[PDB]
Amino acid sequence: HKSEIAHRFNDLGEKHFKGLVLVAFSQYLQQCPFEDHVKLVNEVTEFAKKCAADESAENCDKSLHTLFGDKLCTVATLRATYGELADCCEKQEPERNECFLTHKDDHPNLPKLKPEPDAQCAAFQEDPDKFLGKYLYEVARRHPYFYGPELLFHAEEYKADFTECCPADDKLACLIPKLDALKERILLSSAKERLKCSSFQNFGERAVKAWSVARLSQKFPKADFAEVSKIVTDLTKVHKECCHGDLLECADDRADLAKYICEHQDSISGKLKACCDKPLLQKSHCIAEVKEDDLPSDLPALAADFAEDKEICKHYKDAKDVFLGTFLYEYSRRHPDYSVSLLLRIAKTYEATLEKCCAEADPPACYRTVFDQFTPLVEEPKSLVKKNCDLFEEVGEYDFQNALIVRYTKKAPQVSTPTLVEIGRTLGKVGSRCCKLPESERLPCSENHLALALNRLCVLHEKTPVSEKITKCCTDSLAERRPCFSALELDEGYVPKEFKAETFTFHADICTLPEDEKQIKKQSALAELVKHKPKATKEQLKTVLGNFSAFVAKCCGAEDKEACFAEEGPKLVASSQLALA
Ligand SMILES: CCc1cccc2c3c([nH]c12)[C@@](CC)(CC(=O)O)OCC3
Ligand SMILES: CCc1cccc2c3c([nH]c12)[C@@](CC)(CC(=O)O)OCC3
Ligand SMILES: CCc1cccc2c3c([nH]c12)[C@](CC)(CC(=O)O)OCC3
Ligand SMILES: CCc1cccc2c3c([nH]c12)[C@](CC)(CC(=O)O)OCC3
Repeated sequence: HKSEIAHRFNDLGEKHFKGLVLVAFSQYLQQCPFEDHVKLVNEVTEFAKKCAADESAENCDKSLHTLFGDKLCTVATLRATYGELADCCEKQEPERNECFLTHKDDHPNLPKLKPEPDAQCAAFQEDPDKFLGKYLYEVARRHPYFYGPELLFHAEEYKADFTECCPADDKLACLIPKLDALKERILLSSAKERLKCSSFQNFGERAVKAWSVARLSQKFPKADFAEVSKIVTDLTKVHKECCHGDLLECADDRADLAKYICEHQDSISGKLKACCDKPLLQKSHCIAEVKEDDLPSDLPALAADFAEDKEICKHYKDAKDVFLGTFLYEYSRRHPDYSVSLLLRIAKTYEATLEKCCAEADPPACYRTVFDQFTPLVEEPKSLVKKNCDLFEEVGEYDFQNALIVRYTKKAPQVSTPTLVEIGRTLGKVGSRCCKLPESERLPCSENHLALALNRLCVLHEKTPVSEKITKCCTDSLAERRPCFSALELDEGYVPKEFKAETFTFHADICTLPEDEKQIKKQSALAELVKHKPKATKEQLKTVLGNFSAFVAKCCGAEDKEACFAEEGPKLVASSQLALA
């Protein structure tokens, strides 16, 4: 286009344009205040309007990365606050943008955002545009790979909560359960999209395509191969652009894809009808989270073409990607009861069987039993989901999380206590989400969400690497991640952590904390116990943590809380060392 910025301005409209630009700037430089960003946004928008008037004007010819990057480099106190990004500003495009992306920050470690119901309603009423603008800023700078359009969607849910609850009788009780519900949903979108960006970064575009072929085929089993090809291609392009900070390009293609899917919903899925009767952002989001379609009656038998056919080696050798693509498509349609990564593991085994069999003297007799190689791949995760859900049903979320914190601290004791506690808690929430579902949905839910949690762990590991075992699981294979982490056991080389009694010391401040924040503190001690006594059994550790919980309960219920913690605390810390031998 003659002017790219004018094009995107005209298409998306001013409101979305300004939103997406705000988000973009908030993601790249997370430390600058909100009012500085507002000024950058306004300056870029004014330029787009000026360009939209006369597209042949000076500088309107420039690309989006040129104009956006130029703008980023004008920021006050750039070299001081972001030395790393200021190094990029000397470079030209496309080198500069690639430098910007390289030096983004997954753990900015900003202050936690408390929902302050009284004061936020006041700020909402006085200036809603500023208030909702601030929400975009605050979420974007804490989640640097969030997809712009999807954040704009969740901003409308946020606004809708504050219109409903601020005029109402009780401000907190209306708003708090809605805001925590919106948090959960926002965190899930973020986790999914970060996995897609992580898949590009670590494994490449081919990996994103294959994941997407598997998932879309499951969701849209009645869509023909060429239809799924079209959608995955466009979707992969959306992902690539949103992950590489091309937010205006991302919003446009994402909107076109939603439009396309809804134009052709009769040849894609019958579950899209309600999603397609919605406004722009609502529609895109609904499609992305649409339930799987019912299995077609006429799904083909696969043994003939993929196991029994006599010229598979020739067909495979002619074009591997097309042949395996076709296999993955067909096998994924008929298996909505498998996880995405299981399907990719099965495809990898299919490939491996043909690589082996087609080198042997009589290939067809070798590859005749190829589908039977899948049996042990299917039963391994089916057992672990049944085992863990049985455990979760028996003991509940808190004890299940503790079981996993012990499990993972033994695997990787070099990881920081906060990270181990975070990952064990997140992994435990998969039990509460998935084990309650119908049993045919348990496996996919579980493994699909474990992947999100493990990718979080892997991203944290890129920042602060501590363990070669984690690096191998994170970097070797996307499909093998969850099995790789499961296969890890206690490393027999790890030196048990130096005993500091201060680590296991509690005080009366714990008593006034919320129940979640109490658990976290106990769970942190649990991790530290494992670090000091790595060979202690899970039953020993559970028993000792029970003694910690009882101690905290009695002293928080005492007349003189601090005298109780001081007297009873050292006794418990000393005896607990002996109980963990
Ligand atoms: C005002 C409090 C609030 C309300 C609603 C949603 C959220 C989300 C968050 N806080 C919310 C956070 C931070 C911005 C939570 C986090 O990252 O821990 O990440 C987005 C969803
Ligand atoms: C149908 C199978 C298939 C086909 C083409 C490319 C890939 C890649 C993969 N599978 C492919 C994987 C998983 C997504 C393999 C892996 O990491 O184990 O990541 C690399 C590209
Ligand atoms: C166009 C709608 C859409 C269609 C089909 C699959 C997806 C997926 C997504 N959108 C999809 C998302 C969200 C779950 C990314 C996004 O937020 O845009 O991530 C992967 C799967
Ligand atoms: C190479 C990565 C790849 C992996 C798994 C399946 C597919 C499919 C494709 N690529 C795949 C294509 C092949 C035409 C789209 C494309 O890349 O042009 O269509 C859907 C099936």
